[PDB]
Amino acid sequence: NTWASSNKDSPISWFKIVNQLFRKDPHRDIKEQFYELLNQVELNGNSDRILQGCFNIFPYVKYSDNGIRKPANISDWLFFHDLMYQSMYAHNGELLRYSALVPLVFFQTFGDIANKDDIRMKNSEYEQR
Amino acid sequence: TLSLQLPWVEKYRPQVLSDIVGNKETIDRLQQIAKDGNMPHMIISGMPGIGKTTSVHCLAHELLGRSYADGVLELNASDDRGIDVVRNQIKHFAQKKLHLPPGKHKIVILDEADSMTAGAQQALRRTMELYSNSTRFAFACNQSNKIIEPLQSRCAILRYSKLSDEDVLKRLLQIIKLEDVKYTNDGLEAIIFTAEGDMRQAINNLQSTVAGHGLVNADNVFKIVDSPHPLIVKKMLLASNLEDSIQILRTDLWKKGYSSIDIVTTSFRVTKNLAQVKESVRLEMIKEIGLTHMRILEGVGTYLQLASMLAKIHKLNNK
Amino acid sequence: MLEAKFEEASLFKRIIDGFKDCVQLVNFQCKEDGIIAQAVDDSRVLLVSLEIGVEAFQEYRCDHPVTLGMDLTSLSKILRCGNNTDTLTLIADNTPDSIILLFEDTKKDRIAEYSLKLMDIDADFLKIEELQYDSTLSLPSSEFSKIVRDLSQLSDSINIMITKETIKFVADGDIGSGSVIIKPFVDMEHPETSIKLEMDQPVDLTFGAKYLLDIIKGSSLSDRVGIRLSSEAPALFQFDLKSGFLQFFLAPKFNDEE
Amino acid sequence: MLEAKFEEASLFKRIIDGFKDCVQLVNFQCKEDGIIAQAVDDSRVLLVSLEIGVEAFQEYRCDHPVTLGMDLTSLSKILRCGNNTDTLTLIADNTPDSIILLFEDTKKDRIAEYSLKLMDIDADFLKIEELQYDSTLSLPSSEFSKIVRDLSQLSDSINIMITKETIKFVADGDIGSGSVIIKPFVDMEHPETSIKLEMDQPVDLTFGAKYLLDIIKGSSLSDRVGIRLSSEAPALFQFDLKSGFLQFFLAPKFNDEE
Amino acid sequence: MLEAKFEEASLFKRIIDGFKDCVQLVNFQCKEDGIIAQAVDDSRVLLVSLEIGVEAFQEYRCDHPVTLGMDLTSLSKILRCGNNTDTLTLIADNTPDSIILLFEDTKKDRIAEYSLKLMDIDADFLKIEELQYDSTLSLPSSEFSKIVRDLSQLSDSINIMITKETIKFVADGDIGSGSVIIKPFVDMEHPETSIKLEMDQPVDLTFGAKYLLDIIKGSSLSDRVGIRLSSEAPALFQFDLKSGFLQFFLAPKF
DNA sequence: AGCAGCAACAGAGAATCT
DNA sequence: AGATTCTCTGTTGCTGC
Ligand SMILES: Nc1ncnc2c1ncn2[C@@H]1O[C@H](COP(=O)(O)OP(=O)(O)OP(O)(O)=S)[C@@H](O)[C@H]1O
Ligand SMILES: [Mg+2]
Repeated sequence: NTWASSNKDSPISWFKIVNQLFRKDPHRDIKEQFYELLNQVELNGNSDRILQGCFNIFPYVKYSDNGIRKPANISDWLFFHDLMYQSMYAHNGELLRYSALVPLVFFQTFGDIANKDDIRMKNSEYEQR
Repeated sequence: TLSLQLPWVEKYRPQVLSDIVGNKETIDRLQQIAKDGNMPHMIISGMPGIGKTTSVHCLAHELLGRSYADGVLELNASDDRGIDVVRNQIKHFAQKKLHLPPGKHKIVILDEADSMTAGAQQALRRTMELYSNSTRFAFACNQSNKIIEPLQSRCAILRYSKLSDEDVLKRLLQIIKLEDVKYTNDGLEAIIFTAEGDMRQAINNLQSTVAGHGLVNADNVFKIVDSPHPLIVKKMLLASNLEDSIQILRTDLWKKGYSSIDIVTTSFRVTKNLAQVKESVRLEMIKEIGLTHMRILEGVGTYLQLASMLAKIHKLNNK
Repeated sequence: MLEAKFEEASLFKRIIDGFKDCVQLVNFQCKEDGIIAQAVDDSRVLLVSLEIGVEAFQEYRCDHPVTLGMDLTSLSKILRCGNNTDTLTLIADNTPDSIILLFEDTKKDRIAEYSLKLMDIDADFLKIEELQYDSTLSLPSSEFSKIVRDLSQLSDSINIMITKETIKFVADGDIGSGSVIIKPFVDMEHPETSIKLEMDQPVDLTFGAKYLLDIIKGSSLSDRVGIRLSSEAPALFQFDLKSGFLQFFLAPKFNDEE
Repeated sequence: MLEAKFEEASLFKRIIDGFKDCVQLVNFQCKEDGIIAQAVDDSRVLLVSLEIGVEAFQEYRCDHPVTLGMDLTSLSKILRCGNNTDTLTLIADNTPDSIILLFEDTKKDRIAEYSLKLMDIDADFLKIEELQYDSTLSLPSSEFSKIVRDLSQLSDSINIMITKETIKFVADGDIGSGSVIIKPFVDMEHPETSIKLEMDQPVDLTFGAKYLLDIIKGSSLSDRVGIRLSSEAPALFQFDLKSGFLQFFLAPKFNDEE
Repeated sequence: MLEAKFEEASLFKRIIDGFKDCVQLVNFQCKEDGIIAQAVDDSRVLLVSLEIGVEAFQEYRCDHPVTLGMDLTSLSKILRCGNNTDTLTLIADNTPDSIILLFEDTKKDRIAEYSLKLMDIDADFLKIEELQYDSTLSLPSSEFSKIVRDLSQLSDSINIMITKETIKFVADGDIGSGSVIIKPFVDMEHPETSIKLEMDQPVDLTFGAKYLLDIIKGSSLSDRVGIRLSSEAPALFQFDLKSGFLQFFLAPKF
């Protein structure tokens, strides 16, 4: 069991951040959890990989479902992220600050107390590419 | 004119650890370290202008005495700090023989450690590990996350925080007493308000106001050093009626020469860091502030786009 | 203390040229009978060992041995001030933090003096030389350099094979194979061109071409090179000096070992 | 079979230096009257054509022509073992998978032998040389090299213009323009420095400077260079050998064509 | 107009070799008493100043001064056609858009002619040379080059210190420190090897090694180099030509 | 789907030594 | 005068932002 030095100097594996984005703690303020997650997503600098992780995980996550609209609202964000990511190669990277907001929409929409188990993930996109 | 005088930030730069009005805990820690010796590897992180470089400089000076010239190796971001430099010069300095007191060690100060490349940072690990009995490393950075975890594992971590109102007020009062300047309470209050925990910026604004008007008054400070940019943006976004926000944007920001890019970007920051409203409405406001940004980055940056962004934010806040 | 004056700075410069590139740290030790120096590369397949007797110097004084380690690169950087004809004096106290190199021209005129920072290296000189080697051979060093330079182009491994009255160097790689075969012979018209060979047992060893290339540099110190091979130990390539020698011990490749 | 022995490995090395860089694959063919070789660059604007008669060799035997293709780079990599004074023998059977280069010193001593892997190339030798060219001129090759080296700096195109008793090389680009004008002349004090010109029709062609730069290498094979130009075909730059020649045919730029 | 013919293209090529690398733009001006040229590097710590009198040329004609600026890199690119022994003629009209370099061999044979595009530079020649310097010294330029080449390896700063009858060059950096001490002396066996020194006041200045390295190039123009130092101004390193000189003024490190 | 900053490797030119 | 070695410059590739 070695992890103390990691907590001391290492960040949050993007996978751990994805599993944390689908978890809500019932004992903490939702706003404090949101700012803690925002800081973790910003410190990682790899918002794209976190979002791709969220995209692969969301169909397998338990989320109180009314008509699966939550997925429809998230397709519009994901489309907003793809436009932003295309614009990063055309324009000086001022737009990079908004990239951390798209992963946090998953915490708002799909974050549930039911999601206690870590879902492992893979990279279907590199294989598909 | 023939020559200039030294600025008050450099002239009154602290040379002893007692003159630092920063974080008391870390300051007393470094003072006791310099008193006893055995300085370990350290990484000091924080925000610009809070006493990080001055702190490590004072520590090295007090710890080395007269041997500061031949026992301290200073490397800033202005010098090459790549893999070749770490391989040759840093290793030659760490391997250099030097007769020091039985409580001191050679210090390698690396300013702006968050800018060193990954190769140099990786090579520095064994460099600081094999010569940890005659050479010590002190990093000074603004983002501790930019330094690799193996390097952080071999050193202490000192996180410097913002300077409270009392500390900056005390330092400014000391500077005024040492300089015999005419001031007033509201002027110092406005200076500290425009400083935002930045001691260097506070002293710079004080010196500029003194050299421009002579009397440190809130009117002079506000006419020379415009009010904080983020506060007017926050007051504009937190407006309850559309006409008030529009008038604020027109008079305070647009009629004073603030570019639309600065307005929208400052706007994004204010929102991200907002705490008055809920999370969902904040995310919707950030979303709207984004479309206006995309349109302004495409060259469509005008007052109409910001007005439409404010209208959409108010419509979101309109339940 | 260290006090060694070379007649010509050139000799020391060529000696250091030999350690150059293939090693980073060198450990020198001066004593009553001269100066020795050893350097081992990072992979530990090559040892460079020097010995300069008292007679190689114009002036040498030692009443107290001194051991000093230094970065080879730093030393060579400073080793191009000798004008070759300049006089060079190495100087150091009994507990040095530096080594002083003093170059002076005959007349009082120009004096270039350097103070090189030393490195602390755990004193641990190796004594890996053998009593007898399977085979021993010497030949002109320029010839050995050509042989190495030829074959090097073909492979990263050059094999040396010795049988009665036959020495054969071989390289075999992608573009093909090559070989250089030489035979022992005494040239009275000038014996510095002869090729001697004493074989007690046939040998067949492989060396990493990159290392043999480092070794050939010794040609600049001696007309001939001695090569001693054994199946029990690193091979020895030796370049004699007037009162001294520069030796390179190279471990044979096991199958993949430089 | 192929069996060609060059007196000096140097001649072959300089010949290959000519194909070097500007072409990747070369197709050789030995036969009863000698050896020929052709190589065309990828863009097909340059053809390098060689002919070495039987008399250029110290020993040549051919009872059965052999065609063999190879990578130029691989060949040159191996072509620095000739010591220049070494003897070189090219050897190959009638259905080769390789070409053997055998370098030997006068005495039995060093024998460097290479076995180069061959490439299969569809035999298709071109015969694009013309009966008559619009204009013909020869001048010292070192002079031609200087002319090319001058102008090259100014543009990627160098124009050659010929009128009665006048040869003019011109380059014009960003930094400005340059020109070198030479006139025919017979120097009896040594005719290898003369500049001959036979013009049947004025010519004016443009060539890509990068190619002329490849061509000037032939200076190392001959004192003079012959240049034959036509508005109907690639220009011919020729470097004579003792019994043989190295020829470079270069297509003029159409407006943009090397 | 500009009409200056050099006997040997080599002289001009070596002169330009001196401006080479350390400066990008050079401003030439021909006039009745010769040609002058000035170039300042971007950081403004080095000024390269040339003067070639009428007598240095085989033929010189000037009835109307012409000032012309150009990119040195472009100039040197063209300055390797002189065969050294070729004759070189610089030519330009009174309101030039270009400068013509004409290289010709003795015989009518080969004529290489270039037309270099000019740059417009605000004419502003500096006149920073001093009446008296604290100290003045001359020594063989090859010796000065060696001194600079030695020390350069040790540091980016080389200090020159002068006291009565003593000149000392010093460098001190990471690997250690070095120094070269020379003393004034008259060699009658050939005075071009002597080392003269006239000291009115001891001096001690530091210069950036990268710049001294640029300056040593002048060795190719003269056997000796004159060095004039002052605590009040840029140091002057001078290489004399037959009728002329190439000067390098270098600001000491603060 | 630029740039840049980089760093490393290869080639060419110049200088020194035999 | 020729050959070899070393140094400098340019180009290409890889990594990071
Ligand atoms: N605690 C302090 N007490 C007194 N003066 C201070 C203090 N902190 C900063 N200053 C002043 O600010 C100047 C600059 O401080 P620095 O230590 O360079 O700032 P910093 O905290 O290192 O942030 P950087 O350098 O932008 S990353 C000093 O020379 C002082 O004049
Ligand atoms: Mg700082």
